[PDB]
Parts: sequence; structure tokens; C-alpha cells
Amino acid sequence: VKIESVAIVGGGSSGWMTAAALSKLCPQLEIALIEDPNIVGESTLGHFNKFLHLLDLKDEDWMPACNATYKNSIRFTNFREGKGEVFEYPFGPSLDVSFFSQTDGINTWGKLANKYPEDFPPETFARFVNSNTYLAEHNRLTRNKDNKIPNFNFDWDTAYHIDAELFGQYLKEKIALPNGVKHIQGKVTGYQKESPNNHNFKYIILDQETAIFADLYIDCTGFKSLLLGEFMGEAFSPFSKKLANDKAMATRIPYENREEEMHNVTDCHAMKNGWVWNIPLWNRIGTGYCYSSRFVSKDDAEAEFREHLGERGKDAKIFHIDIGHGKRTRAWVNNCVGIGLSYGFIEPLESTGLLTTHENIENLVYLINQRDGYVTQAERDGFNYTCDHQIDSFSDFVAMHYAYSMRTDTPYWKWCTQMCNYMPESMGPHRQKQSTWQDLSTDTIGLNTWHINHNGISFIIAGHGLRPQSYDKLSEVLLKRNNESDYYYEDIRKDWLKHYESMVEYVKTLPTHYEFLRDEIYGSA
Amino acid sequence: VKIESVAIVGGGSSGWMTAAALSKLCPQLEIALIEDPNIVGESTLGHFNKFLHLLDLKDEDWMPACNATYKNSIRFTNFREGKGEVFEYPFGPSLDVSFFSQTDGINTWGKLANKYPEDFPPETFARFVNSNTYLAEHNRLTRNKDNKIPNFNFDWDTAYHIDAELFGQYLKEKIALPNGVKHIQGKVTGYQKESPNNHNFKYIILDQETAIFADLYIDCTGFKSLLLGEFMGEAFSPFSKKLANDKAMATRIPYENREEEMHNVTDCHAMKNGWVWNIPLWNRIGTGYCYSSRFVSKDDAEAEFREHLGERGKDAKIFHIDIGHGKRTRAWVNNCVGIGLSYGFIEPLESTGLLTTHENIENLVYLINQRDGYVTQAERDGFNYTCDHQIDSFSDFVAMHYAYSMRTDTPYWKWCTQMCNYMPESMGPHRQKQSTWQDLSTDTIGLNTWHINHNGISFIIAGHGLRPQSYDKLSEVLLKRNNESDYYYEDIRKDWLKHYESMVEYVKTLPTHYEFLRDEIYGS
Amino acid sequence: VKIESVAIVGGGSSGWMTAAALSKLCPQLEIALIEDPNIKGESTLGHFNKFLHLLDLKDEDWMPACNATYKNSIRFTNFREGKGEVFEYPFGPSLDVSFFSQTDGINTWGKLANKYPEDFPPETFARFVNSNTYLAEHNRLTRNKDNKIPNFNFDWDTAYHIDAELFGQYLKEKIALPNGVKHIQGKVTGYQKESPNNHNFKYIILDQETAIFADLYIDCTGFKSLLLGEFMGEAFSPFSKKLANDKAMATRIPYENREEEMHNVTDCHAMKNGWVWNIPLWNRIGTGYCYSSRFVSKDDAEAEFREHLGERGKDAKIFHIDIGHGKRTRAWVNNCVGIGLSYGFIEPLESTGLLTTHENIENLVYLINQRDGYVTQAERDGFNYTCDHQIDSFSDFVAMHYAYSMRTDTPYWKWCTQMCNYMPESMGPHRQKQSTWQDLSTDTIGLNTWHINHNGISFIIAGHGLRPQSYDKLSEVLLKRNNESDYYYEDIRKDWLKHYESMVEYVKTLPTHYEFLRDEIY
Repeated sequence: VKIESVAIVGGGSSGWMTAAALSKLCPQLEIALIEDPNIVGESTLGHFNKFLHLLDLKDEDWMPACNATYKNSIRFTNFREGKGEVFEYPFGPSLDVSFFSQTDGINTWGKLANKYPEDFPPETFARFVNSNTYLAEHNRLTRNKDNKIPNFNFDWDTAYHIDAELFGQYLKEKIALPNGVKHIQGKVTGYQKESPNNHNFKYIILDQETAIFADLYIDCTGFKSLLLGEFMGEAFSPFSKKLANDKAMATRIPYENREEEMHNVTDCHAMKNGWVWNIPLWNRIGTGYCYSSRFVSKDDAEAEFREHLGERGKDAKIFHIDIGHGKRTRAWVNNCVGIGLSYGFIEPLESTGLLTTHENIENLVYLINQRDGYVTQAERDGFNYTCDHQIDSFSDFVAMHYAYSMRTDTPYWKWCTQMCNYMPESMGPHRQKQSTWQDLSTDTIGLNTWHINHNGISFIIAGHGLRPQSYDKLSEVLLKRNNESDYYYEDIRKDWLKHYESMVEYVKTLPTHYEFLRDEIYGSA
Repeated sequence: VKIESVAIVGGGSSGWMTAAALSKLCPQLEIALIEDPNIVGESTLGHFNKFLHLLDLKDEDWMPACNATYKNSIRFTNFREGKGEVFEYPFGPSLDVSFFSQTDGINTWGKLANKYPEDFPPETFARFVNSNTYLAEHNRLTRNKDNKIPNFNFDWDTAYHIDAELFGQYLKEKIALPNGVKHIQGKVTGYQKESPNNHNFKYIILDQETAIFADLYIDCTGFKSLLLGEFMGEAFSPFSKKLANDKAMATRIPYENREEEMHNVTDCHAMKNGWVWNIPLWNRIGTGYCYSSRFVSKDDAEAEFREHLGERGKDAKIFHIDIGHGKRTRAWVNNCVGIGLSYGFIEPLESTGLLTTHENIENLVYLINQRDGYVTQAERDGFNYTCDHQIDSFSDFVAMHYAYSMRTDTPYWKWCTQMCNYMPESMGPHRQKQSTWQDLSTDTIGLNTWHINHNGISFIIAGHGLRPQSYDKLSEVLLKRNNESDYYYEDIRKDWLKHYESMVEYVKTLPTHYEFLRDEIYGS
Repeated sequence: VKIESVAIVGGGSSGWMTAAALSKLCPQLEIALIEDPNIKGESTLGHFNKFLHLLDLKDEDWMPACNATYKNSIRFTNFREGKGEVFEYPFGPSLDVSFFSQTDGINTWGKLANKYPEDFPPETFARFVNSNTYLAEHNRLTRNKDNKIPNFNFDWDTAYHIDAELFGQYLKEKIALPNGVKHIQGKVTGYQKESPNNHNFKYIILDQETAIFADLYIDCTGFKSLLLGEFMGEAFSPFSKKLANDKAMATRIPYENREEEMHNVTDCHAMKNGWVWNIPLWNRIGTGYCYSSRFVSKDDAEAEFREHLGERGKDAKIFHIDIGHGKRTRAWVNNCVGIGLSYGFIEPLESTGLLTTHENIENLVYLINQRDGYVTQAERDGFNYTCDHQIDSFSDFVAMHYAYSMRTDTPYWKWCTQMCNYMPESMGPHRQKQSTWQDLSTDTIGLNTWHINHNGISFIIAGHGLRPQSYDKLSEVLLKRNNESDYYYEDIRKDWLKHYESMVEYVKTLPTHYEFLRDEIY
């Protein structure tokens, strides 16, 4: 019954991330990884820091081995109104409450925005609640030893841009192979079930000859989903009802001015039929268009993409990917687990690429270390529920980036903002597992308030130009009960504007992203 | 593309309340109101104070222009047992915790009721948690300068009896027209959609000739629901599964003793097949029967109503109204929004008449002021959810007034209390959006407790003669674990009974409702 | 119109428990109990103490009248791994927080288990959070006058093993009959509804002759469910989707060494196709096999059971019962209420036998004392909701005892642990009324935490060898955010191990269960 041996099929980031984690955190396991000899930049979340910490990986050691750079924020260019306007979702555990009204809490920024519009445009919300914003905005970095950047923790509030394949190659050479992971070179061609009615793999077939025996098979074969989707036949739920993007093209561009260009951030540039990601690495920029075939041809999207990239557009080698934008109905089916794109994928607008991967890895390590590799159907059902809940949460969050945009300038954006219904279940009599659309609507229109329970939504709807109270006369009328006054907002305004001007001056004395990497991590170029 | 111009169809309270609010709080809007030249008293909630404050309306200015009087409570005569018994739902932000046991909180009154029944009949719950109750009970009023009436704020804890048509006429002359609302006299006869697939109104037609162009059309046509219901074809969900009342008749009665009769309160008198509202105005009493055609004829209901009104019943002119007791499945459909009875209506047992109106107005003003009139489908879906949730909440609350009655003396009351199932979805496997029936049942029978989360339910089930713990031996047994004691209830009893006797004495030194109105608002 | 008179059909524990409660707490009621002359041991919860306290019943008076003994814990032998391993669910109002990390709360024991495995095996969770555990473990009892056993209250944290029939006979003679409950000897043969459309009983028929008139009819007829199930036709929802056990056999075994054997606890011994209960009474041990006919024959289950009982297995008289393992879709239908097995039943793995009974009795007493016997449809619908919610909760809790076992040694245990899907609704878009499976899965795999909201689940999954954080490196990494340290766990370990060794020494000076009963009760 017990999982004693594991066969991982696939050797990308997902394969070696799984092999490394299992080899280090589950030493009781015998592990093999099957990789086909005969066969690109990505940004991470805060979540990634937990994975790195669990594997004892120091920035100094692994970052140079995969052209990694630092990431302090996701930047949204052209998303609100399609006129080059910018807003950040900076990394942070919690909103800095330092300049908040005692009585208005999180709603303080919105009242400032109503009273003093010229001083508090949408891009000021992030600055007003998160100082990581300043590092991102002026492309600077610091370990913040003396806490001179408020409520910023370098280790945990800074994530990474990585070459995922080289990251895998690092985990392979340094963690997996040394810990006795058996590297098997071969193509998985077929499988044998245990019996007509027992749908567990008895073994999988390598090169139409060799049978690989394992207690648990892990599918790290990406969009193919060879073991979970094909062999075990698990259905695929697409996200096409709230997310229109079903295609991606990707490319590598050389740096023109490497020091200036190697940004502290993943930029997301909204286009006519989707958005383009910008991922600075040590040696190059990784960039791609996520678009909707519903609204644009492959040829038209590529002409768009090249035009958008300028001179570096013309000779850029572009690779088209068919993206499984959705999830399998289950991650763990019989004696096979989907880890990475074999299970699920959200377009990386919230740098969610590796989420499907390290979440499932940590949840697998959790169950295997529970009772020496013994697991019940109840726990596997729990694994499926936990990781299903998560990808549904994140897919709704990503959908909100489109839903609240002001853009109606193309049929794509007219669909996203004016036609698509994001709350179809909301008029029914039953409470939804995924109810953030309903709850946000209640809090904003119903109660005229934000809440720290919006962890992330607040930065997105702020950047799209929404406020908890849309007009000041509304705020005024709520003070009238207990004969209160807003005059102290004049002091919050003056004091904060002063704090901003001096915070920018201090942040300009800090090393640039490139300088920090050169001096602290690389020691070179 | 953004809402720059608005066409409101319908005058009345709803039409002019919408025109005034939009004209003042959304100055960027071009506004027109279409009213058909060829064509009553009602009570408000606390909610109404927010509306008045948003429009800067001072009591001195608007009250005399629409025969308005003050309202401190909803009074329920004849609802528990059908024997003239009375209980109040007084206005208040929160339950006054002053005489509550630290350990029993809200359940203090119930334990007093069990221990000292003669001293704590059902009508004492309201007195014990809200002092506004005393103003309502002795027909007195005060601005409470020095806070000598505990936890009462005159501005916000006092609502109003108004003539709704004259209130609209005030908003028209003083706010809407001055702020450039374009008054168009005409009958809306038809409409033209934008295209085969675009179901937005391209324009609406006036007198089968003139096309009115607007970015957004607001339906204030009342029960007709001409734009939302008829033209946009939005379905109607009736409340007939929990609320039986589908008819109203209404009348105007002259005062016999105006000073004595012009009450601080909306009285709701339960009858054989529904209930009669009493709304004191400056110059008259507004009164009507809400009834169920399922259980009584129009002529039987009218004979009932006239008998109930006494001598003034005989010559009273009575106007019969067909009430759309329910909601459209959506308020905002394409480029048309329902505001008022065009969207929804709950019989005014909880003075909820204007709720469907000022809630939707405030939620519309909120979205229009967000990004200069630009709104997403997500926000309109949010608007529909918010205002649907609210009318479902309030319709359940109103249903609870019937459900928990002791009355089984007519087939109507036998249906309300013994036959109607108010919790049909509750035995299924899924959690309901509307779960107050389920939650109250769990709190009372399951956990033997009330909660401040029952904001309002507590006054109603208290008045119907329910307690969180139905018998004292139950309370006794829960203290027995850690050898704890109730002896201090003797002191809560004596101290409170003293506080009541002296509170009535103070309240009797205050001006009467009529005196207050005469001296502070009118000057007759 | 209001409940003035009540007819209880059935005279077991359920019948007389109902008659006694109503007669004492609802004096306004006229009460009759109909019992069939030709119709001829169980453990309780803490909740039973509330019932006893409501009826003013002192241990000294009622315990000897029904061969009652004391019960401080449910013990689970052979349930984790099928190798004689034991863990307790001891009685307690709350988890004792005395040795908990301020920052880790309930997760403290789990971190100790990871750091110091040899010192904190699964059986130590109960010891670490509940001292009642020590009384149960060393078969001792005390009134704890000086609170020398932390967070233990003798009156409320000690329940009972009772002969349920003799308990009913006591309530009959001492409370019900003296309070004027009218005892009617007869077989209920039929009924007449009020009209085509009014489905209320107008009366029920006794011996095909006599009509019994009552405002409210209470069905205490057990699995028969004559009034609720048969006459009112209320459907039965079985629990076979989560609980495989559909059969029970039961027996009486004499004591070999009564002093040593008369345990402080209900033992639940997991077998090949179910589990055997051990209920010590004053004069005998009551014992039975709950099993699944799906996985084992009646003859095979009985051979199993006799073998398990040893020498006194061979001559033991065994009584086979067909158990209605489920609930009626409603308890209160028209003017008839199901109380006891007529409404619902969970196999007594969580000593839940009397739950279906005293909870419905207390909920009925609650509504009747509200407005002098007047009740609305809303209140009756509320009664149905409350008592439906409860039996669904408890049936899920009982299912968790199987679901999380390590046993795969028979097809029965392979089914319970590796095949049965306990969370079928969980992948849907709607939130479930019953979502403890979903919420426990989220708390453990999702958030790597336990919660006091698991009141009881924690003892079961702890005993099955599960931890909130499964490995220590995971704990380490979560401290790293807010620069926190675990150093102080060395002191929690040493301090607690000291407290345990001295707690065992003190508990050994206390009287044994038998000594306590002999000196205090008999």
C-alpha cells in the first residue's frame, strides 16, 4: 500500500523541483526521474521563497546558475485605460497602516483620492500602503538591515526572475542526483493497468521495451499531460468562461542598455487581444503575448507583438505554445499525480506559472512525511480539494484584472469589461466556494468599504481607478452621526506628501537592481 | 462607453428622488425626467436620514412642504395573539447593553422574563434595550442635547411620516429643476433596440412620435415596470411562497383629537386576512389594509377595514391598489435600471416602501461617481447582486412577523403560522445565501441563545413571546459546571424597574410629538 | 392549536426518558405512554449529565438501580494499524492549554512529536491536552475536590455505562408515573388521518379497537419506526455511503476478575470487518460486533467475535440486530415526532446511542415551554433542521475514525482507507452544510494547522498518527518570516515529561474505578 518508490516522468523545472524536494524532504523514498534526451524566462511569487527555504538554497549559490534576477513587484502598463498608465502590485505580507486614519483604516487612501485628486492618482495607493513600491519604481534594492524601508523583509518580500530549465539543471546537479535520484534517459511510450477494473499503473513502458515499476507515478510532462490526462484519462476544465486567452507566443530579446533595462519587476503590458510579459534575466529579456484566438489570428497577434517590441521585434525568434488554460478535474488519480502544467495552468498575469508546481510538491511532501509514505483516499481527496480550491481562487483573481478595466477600445476589451458575466452563480440560492466576486461587490457597492481580506484585489481595483467611497459627500454623511470632522486629512496629506518626497530621495541613494546583483550575488557580469 | 446622459421615466417620489440625487451628487450627468400629465402617506426607515443628509435637506424646510411628522418606532398591535397586545421595533444604532449581565449579554432580558414573568412581559424587551421606546410609548420628542435619553441620536434615530407625492414635488422645485433636470411632459409609448444582437435601447418613443436619446434609462414607472419588465422583458419573482398579501386598499381619515392622535409611530394592526397601517401626517391619518385575495374578497376586506376605522370608516374614500409583491430577477438589464416599484416591493410592515428606491439610487450614484460615469458589466452584476440580496433579506424579515405569530383564529393566520414552510431549501446539502431562518433556528433551539447579528429579529420574536432560553431550569443547569450563581439578577431586576419608573417620569416632562412639531418645525 | 396532551408510543429508555422529561419540565402537559406487553448495556456522552441535571438525578440514587458504572474516555484499541495500539478520546470541556507554545497553540504537541518522536508517540496527544486521560489509562477515579487533576470536573467530565432498560424502568417508577404519566398497555395496530388534505393523526388505534386521542404523538418504537416511518410514511436516508456497518451482534459476558476488568472506559476494538464495543457494568460486561454484511457472512462474523472474546466466547448467548444506520428525512412530520431509533441511529463508535434521544427530548421541551405548548411550523422546521444537522455532523465524525486508519489488511479496511470517497460534493461550486472533511483538508494540507474548532477530530487523527505539520523542516521555515525560534521546545519537552512522570505517580495514589463505585455509590 505505502509509497516507497516514486517515478517522475518529465525533466523540466517541474520534474527536478519534484525530484530535489522529495530526495531532500522524503529521504525514505527511492526516486527515479524519466527524461527524454531528444527534446525560457519565468517570474515567481513570494510562495517560491518557502520552496527555496525548505531546500536551504541561498540566493548567492543558485541565482547565477540560472541567470536569475530579483523581483519586488508586478507592474501593469496599459491595463486601466490603454494610454501607457502604470500601477504596481508590490510584494508584502500586509498593508503598511502607518498613515491610515484610526477610524477609516484601509479606506484612508480612497478619502485622500476624493479630497486631493491631483496629489493621489491611482498609482499612489501602492506607494501609500507598501514601500517595496519605491524599490520597484526606482529600480533599487537593499537588505533593509536597518528597517529604513518600512514593512519590507528582503528574504520574503523579494521574489525572482529565473530561467526555469537552468533552475531545474541546478536542482539536478546539486540536490537530486547527489541524494541518489536515479536519472533514466528514455521516452515513455505506453502503460499497463493492474487489471480491467484496477486502474492503477502496474508499470509504464520506456521506448516500447522497458517497464518502470513505482508505487507512485508523478506527471511532470507539461501540457502533454501524458500520464494524468492521456493514460489515466482525467478530463480538463478550461477557464474560457472568465479568461479568453487560449494562445501564447514567446521570444528572447537582447538588452540594449542592460543596467537601465534589467528591472526589479515583471511588467505586464495590455495589448489589443491580451497582454505581453517582460521578464528581465541576467543575460536577456524574456517576453511573450498571451492572446485570444476568439478575437485575433496567429499572424495578426505576431505582427502586433513584433510592432510592440520595436526594432528587436523584427529578428526575434518567436515560439507559439498551445496553452492548457484550465485544470484537470483531479490532480491525484489512482497511483498518478499531476505536478505543473500536466495538472493546471493560469496565464502568468499574476506570475502564477510555478504555483501549480511548488504547491502540489509541498502538499505531496506533507502527506508522504505524515506516516512514512502511507496515505488514505481521504488525504488524496483532500490534496485534490486543496489544490483545486487554489487554482480556482487564482483564476478568479486573474479574471478581475480584465473585468474592472476601463478599456473598450477593441472587441477583446469590450468582451472583457462589458459582455462577460463573472458572477453567473451569484443570483442562485446557494453560497459559492469561490465567492470573492460576490464579497467584493457587497463590500464596495453594499458597505462602501475595503478590507485587508482583499489581499491583492485592493492593488488591482485601486490601479483601475476604483475607491471604497466613490465621492467625498458620502464620507461626510457617515461622520455626521457622532459629530466628527475630516479636517485631520489636511495633515495626513501634507505629512504623507513630505514622507514620499524624502522616501524617493533616500531610495535614490540605494544601489540599483543591477549594481546589487553584481556586488551581492554575481560578483561580475 | 460612459453614462453621460440619463432619461428617468416616471415622476412620483421615485422619479424625483432619483432626479434630485443624480442632479446634486452626479453633476457631470445631463438628466431628463419624462412624466405623463394624465397620471399618499407612507413611513420611512433610518436609511432615509442618509438620503436627506446626502441632499443637505433640513427638517425645518422640507417637512411642512409635505405634511411630514416624526417617527421613533414601528408599533405592532394585535400581531402576537389577536387580543390588542402591543410591542415596538424602535429605531436605534445598537442594543443599549447598560443593564446586561456581563456573562449573558443579549440573553439577560430573557432570563429576567423567566425569573420575574409579572415584571418582564414581552413589551419590556424593547424598553430594556432601547430608550427611543419611551419617546414612542409616551408620544414625546426631544433633540436629547444632554444625552438624558440613553443611546438616542435625534437626527439619525428619528425617521419620518411623509406624503410621498408632495415630497417628490419638493425635490422637483428645490433640487432637481434648479440643477437643470429637463422636465419632459409625455407618455412613453414604445422603444427601439440598437441592433438585432445589441438589446440596449437606442431611444424610447414619446406619444408615438418623439425619440428620447440617453446613455442610461431609469424605470420609475412603479408597478407598471414599463421599461424593465415590459420593454426589456425582465421576469418577476413573486414572494407569494412566504408573503400571502397581494392587495392593498388605502384611505385618508381626518383627526378627531389631532394633538392626542398624531403619534410618534407607524402602528401596524393585524386583521383577519392581513394588517392595517396607521401613518399620522400633519393634516390627516393615512391608513390602509394589506390583505391576501387568496383568503378574502375585496368587498369583505373593505367591510373589515371600515368596521376597524369606526365612525370615520363609513364616509372614507378608499383606493384599491394591485401590489407587485416581489422583485424582477435583475434591476440593471442592458442600459435600463429599475428604481422603486418597477424593480421590487415588500408590503410596508417594516416601513420598507422607499427601500427599493433610495438603496438603488445610492448604489447607482456610487457606480456613476466611481470613474466619471464609466461602469463595467462586473459592477452592474454587483449592483444586481447587492440589491437582490437586500430585498430577499428584508422579505424574509417581514415573513418572520407572520411565521412566529400565535394567531390561528382565521384560515389566513392558520396558513401563516401552521401550514406555510419558510425554510424549504434548509434540508438540502448546500448553504443558502439567505439563511436567517436556518441560523435563528440553530441559535434558539440548538444553542439556546440570541445574538446582536439578529438586528431587528430580536424585537419581533420577543414581542411574539419567545425567549432565548424558554425555561429557567435550563439556565440554572449551565451555571452548575463551575458552581456559578444568578443571585445578581435580583439586583438587575430592582435596579432596572427603578430606572424604568424614573425614565417614564423624565419622558413625561418632554414635549409631545405635536408640541415639538408645532414649536420646532411648523409654527401652526 | 397548542400541544396540551401527548401520546408516547414505545416504553424503552427512549419512551420513559421522554415521559419523565415532559412530565417534570412540562407540567402543563397531559401525558400517556403506550407500551406493548408482548415486546420482551450502553455508554453515554458528557451531554447525558445535562439530562441527569435537568431531571435532578443524583449518581447515588439511579446508578445502582441499573448496574451503572463510570466512564472517563472512549478507548480505541487496534484502530490505527491493527497491532494492539491504543489511543483515547477522553471527556473534557476544552483542550488544556497549560504546556502549549503561546505562538503554536494546539500545534505544540505535533512539533514535539516531530522533534522528539521517541518521547511523543500518538498516545501522548491526549495526555498532553487532557488529564482525564490519566484516570482512564490507570483505571482510577476522584471527585478532584482540590483541582490536582487539571481541567477535570467529576460531575460533568465523567459520563456513565448503563443498562438502558433498567434506566427507563427507574425514570418510570421515580419520575414519570408519580407525575401522572398514564401507562396504557396495548399494541398500536393502525391510525386515522384528519381528512384527505389534513395528514395529522386524528387518533391511533390500540388492539384494532381503542382510539387514543393526543395533540402530539411521539414515536419511541425504535427501528420499527411505526408512527414516523410506517404510518406518516417518512423516507429513510441510509449512511452506507460513508459507514459500511449494517449489522450488529451483542452479548453479555461474566467478569473473570471484576475489580481489574470493570474499566473507567468504553473500549472499541477494531476487527477484520468492523469493531467490538466493551461496556463494563456492575454485574457483567456488555459486548457486541458492529460489522458489514458486504464484507463478511453472519457465521464468519460470529466465529470472529467468539474467538476475540476468548473462553467466555464459546457459551455466550449472541443476539443479532438489523440496525437502521441512517436517519428519516424529517423527525417532526405533521403531529408526530421521532425520538430515538425511530428517527435515526449512528453505530455507537462515539457512544452516540442516546444522542438521537436526549437532544430531540431537550429540543421538544424547549419548544413546548416557549408559549405554553404553542408551536409554529417555523419552529417544527427549525427542530428538523437542528436535529438533522447534528446526526449528519456525528455520522461524518464517526466516518473519520475509519477514513484515516492505516489498516489495509482486509478488504473491509482496504475499502474504508483506500477506496471510499468521503468528500464527493467537495469538487462542486457550492458550499456544503456539512463541510468538516473539506475544512480539515484545508486546515491540514492547505494551512498546516489544527484548530480548537476540531473539538474531537484532533484526538482521532492524532491517534491515527497524523500531525498538523508532518515534518520539522516545515515548522522551521514558517518561523523564518518573523525571525522566530523553537529553542524553548527543549524546555517544553523536559518540563512536560517531568509533569507526566509525577502525574502518573499521583494518579496511582487514587482509588480504582471499582473501589470508587464500591465506597461512593454501592
